[PDB]
Amino acid sequence: GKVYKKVELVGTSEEGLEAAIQAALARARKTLRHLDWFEVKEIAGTIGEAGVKEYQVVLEVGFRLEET
Amino acid sequence: GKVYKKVELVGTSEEGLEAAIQAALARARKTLRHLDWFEVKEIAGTIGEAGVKEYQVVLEVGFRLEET
Amino acid sequence: GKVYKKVELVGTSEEGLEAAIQAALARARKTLRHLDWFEVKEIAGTIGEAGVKEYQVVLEVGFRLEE
Amino acid sequence: GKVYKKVELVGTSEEGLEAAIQAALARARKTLRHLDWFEVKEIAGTIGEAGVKEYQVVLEVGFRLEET
Amino acid sequence: GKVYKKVELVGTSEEGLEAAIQAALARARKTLRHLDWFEVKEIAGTIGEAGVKEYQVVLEVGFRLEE
Amino acid sequence: GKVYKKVELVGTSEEGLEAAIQAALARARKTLRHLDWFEVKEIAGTIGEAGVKEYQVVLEVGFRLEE
Amino acid sequence: GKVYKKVELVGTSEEGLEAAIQAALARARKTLRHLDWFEVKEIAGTIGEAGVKEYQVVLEVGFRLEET
Amino acid sequence: GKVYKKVELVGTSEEGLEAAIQAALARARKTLRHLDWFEVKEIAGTIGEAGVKEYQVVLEVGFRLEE
Amino acid sequence: GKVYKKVELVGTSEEGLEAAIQAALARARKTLRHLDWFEVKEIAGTIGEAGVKEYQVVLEVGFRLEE
Amino acid sequence: GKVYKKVELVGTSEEGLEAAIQAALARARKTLRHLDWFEVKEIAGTIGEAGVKEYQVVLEVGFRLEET
Amino acid sequence: GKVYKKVELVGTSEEGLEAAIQAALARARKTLRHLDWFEVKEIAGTIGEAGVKEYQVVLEVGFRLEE
Amino acid sequence: GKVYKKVELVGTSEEGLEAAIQAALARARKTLRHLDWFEVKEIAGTIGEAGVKEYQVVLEVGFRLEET
Ligand SMILES: CC(C)(COP(=O)(O)OP(=O)(O)OC[C@H]1O[C@@H](n2cnc3c(N)ncnc32)[C@H](O)[C@@H]1OP(=O)(O)O)[C@@H](O)C(=O)NCCC(=O)NCCS
Ligand SMILES: CC(C)(COP(=O)(O)OP(=O)(O)OC[C@H]1O[C@@H](n2cnc3c(N)ncnc32)[C@H](O)[C@@H]1OP(=O)(O)O)[C@@H](O)C(=O)NCCC(=O)NCCS
Ligand SMILES: CC(C)(COP(=O)(O)OP(=O)(O)OC[C@H]1O[C@@H](n2cnc3c(N)ncnc32)[C@H](O)[C@@H]1OP(=O)(O)O)[C@@H](O)C(=O)NCCC(=O)NCCS
Ligand SMILES: CC(C)(COP(=O)(O)OP(=O)(O)OC[C@H]1O[C@@H](n2cnc3c(N)ncnc32)[C@H](O)[C@@H]1OP(=O)(O)O)[C@@H](O)C(=O)NCCC(=O)NCCS
Ligand SMILES: CC(C)(COP(=O)(O)OP(=O)(O)OC[C@H]1O[C@@H](n2cnc3c(N)ncnc32)[C@H](O)[C@@H]1OP(=O)(O)O)[C@@H](O)C(=O)NCCC(=O)NCCS
Ligand SMILES: CC(C)(COP(=O)(O)OP(=O)(O)OC[C@H]1O[C@@H](n2cnc3c(N)ncnc32)[C@H](O)[C@@H]1OP(=O)(O)O)[C@@H](O)C(=O)NCCC(=O)NCCS
Ligand SMILES: CC(C)(COP(=O)(O)OP(=O)(O)OC[C@H]1O[C@@H](n2cnc3c(N)ncnc32)[C@H](O)[C@@H]1OP(=O)(O)O)[C@@H](O)C(=O)NCCC(=O)NCCS
Ligand SMILES: CC(C)(COP(=O)(O)OP(=O)(O)OC[C@H]1O[C@@H](n2cnc3c(N)ncnc32)[C@H](O)[C@@H]1OP(=O)(O)O)[C@@H](O)C(=O)NCCC(=O)NCCS
Ligand SMILES: CC(C)(COP(=O)(O)OP(=O)(O)OC[C@H]1O[C@@H](n2cnc3c(N)ncnc32)[C@H](O)[C@@H]1OP(=O)(O)O)[C@@H](O)C(=O)NCCC(=O)NCCS
Ligand SMILES: CC(C)(COP(=O)(O)OP(=O)(O)OC[C@H]1O[C@@H](n2cnc3c(N)ncnc32)[C@H](O)[C@@H]1OP(=O)(O)O)[C@@H](O)C(=O)NCCC(=O)NCCS
Ligand SMILES: CC(C)(COP(=O)(O)OP(=O)(O)OC[C@H]1O[C@@H](n2cnc3c(N)ncnc32)[C@H](O)[C@@H]1OP(=O)(O)O)[C@@H](O)C(=O)NCCC(=O)NCCS
Ligand SMILES: CC(C)(COP(=O)(O)OP(=O)(O)OC[C@H]1O[C@@H](n2cnc3c(N)ncnc32)[C@H](O)[C@@H]1OP(=O)(O)O)[C@@H](O)C(=O)NCCC(=O)NCCS
Ligand SMILES: Cc1cc2nc3c(=O)[nH]c(=O)nc-3n(C[C@H](O)[C@H](O)[C@H](O)COP(=O)(O)O)c2cc1C
Ligand SMILES: Cc1cc2nc3c(=O)[nH]c(=O)nc-3n(C[C@H](O)[C@H](O)[C@H](O)COP(=O)(O)O)c2cc1C
Ligand SMILES: [Cl-]
Ligand SMILES: [Cl-]
Repeated sequence: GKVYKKVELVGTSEEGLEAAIQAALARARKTLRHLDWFEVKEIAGTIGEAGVKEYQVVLEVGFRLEET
Repeated sequence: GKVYKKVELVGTSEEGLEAAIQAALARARKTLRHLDWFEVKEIAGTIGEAGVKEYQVVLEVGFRLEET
Repeated sequence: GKVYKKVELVGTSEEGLEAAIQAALARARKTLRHLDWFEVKEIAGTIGEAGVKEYQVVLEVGFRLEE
Repeated sequence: GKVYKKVELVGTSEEGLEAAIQAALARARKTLRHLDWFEVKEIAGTIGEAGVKEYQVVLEVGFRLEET
Repeated sequence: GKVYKKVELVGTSEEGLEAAIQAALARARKTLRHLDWFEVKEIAGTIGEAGVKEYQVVLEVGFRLEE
Repeated sequence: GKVYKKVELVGTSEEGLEAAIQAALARARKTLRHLDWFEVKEIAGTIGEAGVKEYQVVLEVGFRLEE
Repeated sequence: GKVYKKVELVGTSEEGLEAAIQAALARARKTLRHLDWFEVKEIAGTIGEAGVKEYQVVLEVGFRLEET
Repeated sequence: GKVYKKVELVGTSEEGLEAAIQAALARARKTLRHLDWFEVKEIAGTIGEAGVKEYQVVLEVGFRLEE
Repeated sequence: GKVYKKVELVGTSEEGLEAAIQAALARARKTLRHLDWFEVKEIAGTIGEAGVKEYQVVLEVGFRLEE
Repeated sequence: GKVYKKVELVGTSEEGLEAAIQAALARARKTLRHLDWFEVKEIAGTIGEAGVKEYQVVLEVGFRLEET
Repeated sequence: GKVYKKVELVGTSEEGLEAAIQAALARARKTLRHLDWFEVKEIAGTIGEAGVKEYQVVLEVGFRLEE
Repeated sequence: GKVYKKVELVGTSEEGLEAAIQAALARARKTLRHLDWFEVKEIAGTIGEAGVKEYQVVLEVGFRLEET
């Protein structure tokens, strides 16, 4: 009778992969409660002159639905 | 003309798989209208002393979007 | 040696998953011989006012071909 | 960095595949802002007396999340 | 209690993707009854001098089994 | 810090799917400690005169490794 | 224009993989006309005292449908 | 003992899917010889104010290697 | 009732694919009992001056767990 | 016939992804010999108040079997 | 440090699977240097009156890029 | 419209995952123009006495084709 929902977010960062994920979670945190877990679905990114411009990490974020 | 949306839910139950799915659908039903179909994506669970503690079924629920 | 064929069937039931599979196999059994094994490919279903209306299980049924 | 969300929509149309996609995006457009890209996940459809009755295209639509 | 079968067909057409699907369905329609839905599994094709010679769409066609 | 191992087991049962999963876990539990979670990878089975003879559920069982 | 059907067969042989495929095709050609191509989907087998007992190759066989 | 190569190209077009595929093949055709077949791997696109801005079709193009 | 385990092995051989599989099964046979079936998951290999140096077949081997 | 075995491990770490992998491999190396290569299968993690609590990386580790 | 490229080839042969792979590698080795490994992605073929006419093996060939 | 090509590279590095990606892009950048995006397909590596010897990241690099 616990139900969870998963939403698909993409985090981005110039710094690295961890930072990309943290960006997604940090935005999730602002409006969604009872965030429990995340799964990484894809890693992609953009390229510029210095190599990687932006890391982009597609993740599913699971959280418990409040009842009623 | 019709457009549907799919949301990803995870039902849980100590009783069985069917019970887990029904849990997800019961919760969806409280706030969503025109639920039409579901697809099971993963079946997993936690383990305790008596075996399966919790069945967890990841499912996509599809429903028809109302008009604007 | 022997050759098998696999057919793709979808069983449905209001009772449960097992009942869905059994319904597919009970229909296969009516016309096909030497049914050996099955594989579940998808589980889906329809929704009504009581929750699950119909469980739908898509399976591949393997059977030995007669020469 | 920026964060994006992906939602899973299913467009339908009697005309063709392109019209199915457009139907989804047209409905997205009514309530969502900063729609950026889409990915097609499945193509399916229903069958009637004249062949295809309805094309159905399951797509993920990605859009930029606004701040705060 | 209803059971469906799925058959795997490949439609081809020089015109386009829709026309390839319709071709598969038209041929199905000739001999099969209670065709309900289809799923597209692959899109491929052959190449000639003017580009696409033939669109080829692999689809699964599902239909209700009589009894 | 903590490291887990996953092992791939196949439970079987004539009764149903739940009973199959439990059979795997029950056998795991006899020799392995700190069983935490499982994932179902495939569902298959054998066919006899009465329909399903045996349900077979392939699962991955994860458990915490001791030091 | 032309429409093909794919059927899923499993060829078996104690000799090897090629022989398993050939067994499937040989049986196909006994009742099916206009066999064009095949795809290998899985390779499996049984084990005995001398190693492999039986190679089993699951293949899709494609053939051109005739007109009524 | 013929050998083929596959290259992965992405065609784009504002008009439709077919047009996107044709655009990739038209470019292929300029520099590559013995183009035989293609496979569509993904369909995606960009969104603008009028809906689809750009259809993008990722496809593998196969062609026979000369000696 | 019965429970099986699957272990993931990689056979190698310079001779061919069959020989690669057999090498994995011959080694399994040394220490494991009640080997029943195998599934090939990947086929890969290394390249040398004469072409294929080593065929590598990744397979899951299934066997019945004793009481 | 060299023969290799693959075992499926999950590494975890609060630091990052690299640290999670290294944890799995450090534990592997304590009891297993001739560790050759690894493949990452999934990246997931748990969420806490500061974002990522735990990175979890599922990997397959391949090693050469001795002989017996 | 090192960077590799993978190209996708399709070998064909009337003889067997092994000969199909060897053909792709033999052609690779004429123009490409530092060929290291290969992965088989698909196995297919064409059918004629004696059964298999042509085995076709899709493989990725990996090789180390020079300076 | 425009046409892009994707090429499949494998970047390696002893330092980490990011470094591996950057190595691939740095080598692409030497000879290819209009590099736009990348997709990570696999993460693997080799194992030595100190854990990870080499991180290996298989990625697809997309770039816009010039006009001929
Ligand atoms: C938070 C959440 C789980 C709560 O779900 P919930 O219990 O159903 O609450 P909701 O607000 O979604 O209620 C459903 C809404 O859709 C409407 N709705 C229900 N059926 C509908 C239908 N078929 N067609 C159109 N709208 C429908 C309901 O009327 C309700 O809207 P209302 O409040 O204006 O009346 C859900 O809204 C959610 O997951 N939001 C997205 C989270 C997210 O991704 N945020 C970004 C994080 S960075
Ligand atoms: C637009 C959107 C991105 C904004 O995300 P957001 O910043 O999280 O804003 P939301 O409206 O979803 O806010 C989260 C809501 O869920 C509630 N909520 C948060 N955690 C919850 C939980 N665990 N359980 C239940 N409810 C929860 C919040 O209270 C809030 O609802 P409230 O305003 O009634 O209090 C998001 O709402 C969304 O993606 N909507 C769906 C878009 C869509 O697919 N529309 C159809 C297009 S055709
Ligand atoms: C019901 C639903 C389909 C209706 O979709 P909708 O027509 O877009 O209605 P929404 O409420 O989602 O409208 C979009 C919202 O996102 C906001 N928004 C639009 N674009 C945005 C963007 N780029 N960034 C942030 N917010 C945005 C809109 O302002 C609007 O919120 P507002 O009313 O506060 O102004 C959708 O809200 C939904 O699927 N909800 C989740 C259902 C769910 O999972 N419930 C739990 C069931 S167990
Ligand atoms: C129409 C259909 C669903 C009906 O299925 P059904 O009830 O089993 O009817 P079938 O004709 O297939 O009956 C089984 C046949 O196989 C035979 N058979 C049964 N087991 C067998 C075995 N193990 N080995 C060989 N033959 C066997 C039966 O004897 C029977 O043949 P018979 O009437 O000559 O005695 C099924 O025949 C079908 O899906 N056909 C293909 C449809 C298709 O794809 N057409 C092209 C559309 S474009
Ligand atoms: C050969 C084949 C392509 C021809 O297809 P076809 O043009 O549709 O011809 P069919 O004989 O299958 O005709 C369809 C049959 O199903 C029946 N049928 C149609 N719809 C049905 C439905 N909804 N429910 C039950 N039966 C149905 C038709 O009445 C017809 O049977 P009938 O002649 O007794 O009236 C197809 O039968 C086939 O692929 N057979 C299997 C080939 C195979 O795998 N053989 C083994 C090789 S090793
Ligand atoms: C043969 C096999 C199926 C028997 O499994 P089993 O019934 O659990 O018997 P095991 O010997 O593995 O017993 C479990 C061991 O793990 C230990 N163990 C249990 N839980 C543990 C934990 N969480 N952390 C660390 N160790 C644990 C037990 O103490 C026992 O070890 P011990 O005998 O040193 O005390 C199993 O050992 C196996 O599949 N082996 C690998 C086969 C293989 O791949 N060989 C190569 C073929 S080429
Ligand atoms: C039972 C079965 C394995 C027997 O296969 P088989 O040995 O090839 O025998 P078939 O009856 O299929 O013979 C092939 C038929 O297709 C026809 N056929 C062969 N090549 C054809 C072609 N290229 N185009 C159209 N028809 C063709 C043959 O003429 C023959 O039909 P006919 O007897 O009317 O002349 C096969 O028919 C089958 O799998 N049927 C479907 C089983 C099923 O799903 N039943 C439903 C279970 S609930
Ligand atoms: C056409 C094609 C199949 C011919 O392949 P080929 O027979 O090997 O011919 P190539 O020109 O590629 O020869 C290999 C080149 O790589 C070089 N090379 C070989 N090994 C190398 C290595 N390990 N590291 C770096 N370069 C190497 C060779 O020196 C040669 O270059 P060079 O002529 O400057 O000395 C191949 O070049 C190709 O598929 N090109 C891309 C097609 C394409 O996608 N075009 C866009 C269509 S829209
Ligand atoms: C740069 C690139 C996009 C340009 O593609 P293009 O427009 O086709 O230009 P190409 O040089 O490849 O032209 C095709 C070549 O293949 C030859 N060719 C065409 N068809 C052929 C066939 N069927 N068999 C053998 N060769 C063929 C052409 O003759 C031409 O070679 P030539 O100039 O010696 O006459 C393409 O060459 C490419 O993607 N190269 C690889 C990029 C790469 O991965 N580099 C490493 C980065 S780390
Ligand atoms: C190291 C390893 C490759 C050696 O495999 P091996 O050559 O088969 O050696 P094993 O010890 O496993 O021998 C097989 C065992 O299973 C038993 N056995 C064989 N068949 C069996 C069966 N069908 N049912 C139950 N037990 C069986 C054998 O009796 C033997 O145990 P015993 O020594 O008590 O008699 C293997 O044990 C292994 O991969 N271990 C796990 C490594 C691992 O993941 N460690 C954690 C790293 S972090
Ligand atoms: C329990 C377990 C996690 C403990 O792993 P561990 O810490 O590595 O302990 P192990 O017993 O496997 O130790 C590794 C063994 O492999 C041997 N070994 C190490 N590298 C080897 C190699 N490359 N080749 C052959 N043998 C090797 C070691 O010498 C040791 O055997 P030994 O005690 O006879 O000297 C592991 O053994 C396991 O997962 N067992 C299988 C559990 C299982 O599936 N049981 C059935 C449940 S129903
Ligand atoms: C050998 C190889 C690795 C060397 O890669 P490289 O270091 O980039 O060398 P390239 O020839 O590809 O150099 C890039 C070329 O593309 C051109 N180019 C770069 N960006 C481009 C763009 N955006 N649009 C069009 N052309 C472009 C460059 O100008 C250069 O061509 P040029 O020498 O005529 O000026 C690469 O060419 C390759 O893998 N070739 C294919 C190998 C193959 O499959 N052969 C068949 C084996 S059976
Ligand atoms: C992409 C998609 C997938 C569907 N999958 C199923 C299915 O799994 N099983 C089923 O019975 N119906 C399925 N349907 C049909 C729907 O459940 C439903 O009957 C149909 O969309 C009509 O919806 P509406 O009456 O609300 O307009 C699917 C429909 C779509 C659009
Ligand atoms: C991503 C990738 C995948 C590889 N897969 C295999 C494998 O399938 N089997 C194998 O024996 N070697 C495999 N290798 C190892 C390489 O082929 C080779 O042994 C190693 O990269 C040394 O090459 P180098 O000397 O050119 O640097 C793989 C290497 C990489 C980079
Ligand atoms: Cl959502
Ligand atoms: Cl290339």
